[PDB]
Amino acid sequence: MDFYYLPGSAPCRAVQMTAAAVGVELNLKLTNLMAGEHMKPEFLKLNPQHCIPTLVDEDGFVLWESRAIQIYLVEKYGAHDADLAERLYPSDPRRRAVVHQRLFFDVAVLYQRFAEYYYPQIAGQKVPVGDPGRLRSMEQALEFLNTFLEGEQYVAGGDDPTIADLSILATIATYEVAGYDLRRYENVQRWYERTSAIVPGADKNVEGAKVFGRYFTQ
Amino acid sequence: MDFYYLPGSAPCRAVQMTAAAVGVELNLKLTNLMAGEHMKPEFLKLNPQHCIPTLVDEDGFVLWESRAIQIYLVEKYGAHDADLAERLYPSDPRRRAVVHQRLFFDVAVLYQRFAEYYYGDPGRLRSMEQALEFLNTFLEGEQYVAGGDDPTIADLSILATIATYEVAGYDLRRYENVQRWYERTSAIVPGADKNVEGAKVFG
Ligand SMILES: CCCCCCSC[C@H](NC(=O)CC[C@H]([NH3+])C(=O)O)C(=O)NCC(=O)O
Ligand SMILES: CCCCCCSC[C@H](NC(=O)CC[C@H]([NH3+])C(=O)O)C(=O)NCC(=O)O
Repeated sequence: MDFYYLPGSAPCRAVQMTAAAVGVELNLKLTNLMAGEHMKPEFLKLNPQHCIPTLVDEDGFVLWESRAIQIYLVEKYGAHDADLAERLYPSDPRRRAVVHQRLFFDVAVLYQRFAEYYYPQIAGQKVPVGDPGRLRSMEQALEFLNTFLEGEQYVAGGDDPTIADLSILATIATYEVAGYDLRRYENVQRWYERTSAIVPGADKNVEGAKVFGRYFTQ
Repeated sequence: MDFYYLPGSAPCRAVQMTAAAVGVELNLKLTNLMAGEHMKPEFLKLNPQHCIPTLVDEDGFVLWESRAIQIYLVEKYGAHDADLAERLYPSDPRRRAVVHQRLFFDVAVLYQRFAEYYYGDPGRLRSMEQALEFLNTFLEGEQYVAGGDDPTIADLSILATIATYEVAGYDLRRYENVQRWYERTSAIVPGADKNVEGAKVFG
């Protein structure tokens, strides 16, 4: 299964952790966005949205959006080990719904506000300062996460990490390398250390996040 | 089941079409954001993220994010009509993955870039038009946004978003597949008339 990616990319790292959890080996295909490798006609024919991660499965089925890939990996490549799939992606509609809400929270709030705050600083114009409104908004996202984690081990509840933990762990590791002091959010920091110590593929998350630190050397 | 909403709100409209599709009646709880009703302690106790739509089911289960609500409605209520549930939310992992990708596309790209442009910047406009072009491309040779022979919850979500584009004054006929899908899907999806009317009257 071909996996078009960059290690620095949070959503790519979420997929790497999930593939590790379900015992899927990914054929890693570095996709240099700066070089426009995602804009090559062969890539566009696979994925007209020209984005990473992109997964191409054994039949040539092409999928993108990291969290859609996470669910697909569990349902198709994990579900044989029923207990494992249930831990990663509980099927009770209430439990499933909380996992989904946290995944959407990660894409549209937690990672979205990270991008809105930092991307203008580290790319394009490279604005020399962060917008204070964008900072407050981002801090509000961290505050939401901190609240979700109050009296809970994991982001969507459960006795074990779910795919929501894996997605948010990719995101939070990116906050860390950006230089955000997560110790401001005690539950987030506690969860971050614990989940980093136990999840499959945490090595890919840690090393890839360090790579993304290349945007933050100044 | 209690539905905390505003009539003009896209994600609210998406949930309303989905409830209609599964034959669920919603107890409407108008939640005025400009009036700060989402920041009242009663609401914050239900939903610390203080956002609408929020659903409270009979058993006291609280849920937010429209697209999570959509899935919940199908899984819990749609499942009483097996063929219906499979039309709205196909179970095959590949088919479901496309539905999921389209739902995430809607929140993070299509609606996101709409919000960035309308809530006029040349760069923000370009980014928004790129999202419309993506949807236009997805719809080349497909009746529905995630494929399939019938509308899925991804169609319903994107219908709510696209109705907001229309009322904001964007010329959707620039994206032929988008306009074609929008007019046709609006004609056949139960409650989709109310979607456009709600967008037009309150958006
Ligand atoms: C500013 C520093 C660099 C940040 C890199 C961000 S990750 C690369 C980016 N991918 C995404 O943002 C995918 C997000 C998507 N929501 C997911 O989870 O898969 C991309 O392919 N972008 C190219 C494109 O979409 O055209
Ligand atoms: C005239 C209607 C136009 C304005 C409607 C905007 S939708 C209201 C907004 N809700 C959301 O953006 C929820 C988005 C979420 N992605 C979903 O799909 O449910 C909100 O509760 N915002 C308040 C908050 O989050 O604090």
